[PDB]
Amino acid sequence: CTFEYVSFKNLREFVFKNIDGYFKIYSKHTPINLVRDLPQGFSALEPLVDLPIGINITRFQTLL
Amino acid sequence: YNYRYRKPFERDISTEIYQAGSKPCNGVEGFNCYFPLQSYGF
Ligand SMILES: *[C@@H]1O[C@H](CO)[C@@H](O[C@@H]2O[C@H](CO)[C@@H](O)[C@H](O)[C@H]2NC(C)=O)[C@H](O)[C@H]1NC(C)=O
Repeated sequence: CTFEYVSFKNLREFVFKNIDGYFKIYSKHTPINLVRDLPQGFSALEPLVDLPIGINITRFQTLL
Repeated sequence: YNYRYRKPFERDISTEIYQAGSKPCNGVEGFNCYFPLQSYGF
């Protein structure tokens, strides 16, 4: 509780990784014209944030 | 006695007992079941 912070066509992609108590987030937002699957193609995610959480993670869940 | 102690830059404030042996201690203090924070005695 030591930390707090504030700041189908819409495909949003993210990467979440934890290293040395930092939580690193990368992202990419794009239009698509497809439904069942991720489009066959390429672009790179770019860094959003690098948060000093100091906390252990082994499980996660998504909020609808 | 206010100051207390038990990956890099980890912090771990969990209050669960040392299960210091095969016993499932269930929070009960006793032999092989010990409170997880010591203290200094300055
Ligand atoms: C991070 O959390 C995991 C549990 O989700 C910890 O892994 C357990 O560590 C204990 C240490 O006595 C082992 O008995 C368990 O078998 C481990 N469980 C699993 C699923 O691996 C891990 O030690 C935690 N790390 C920190 C630094 O808190």
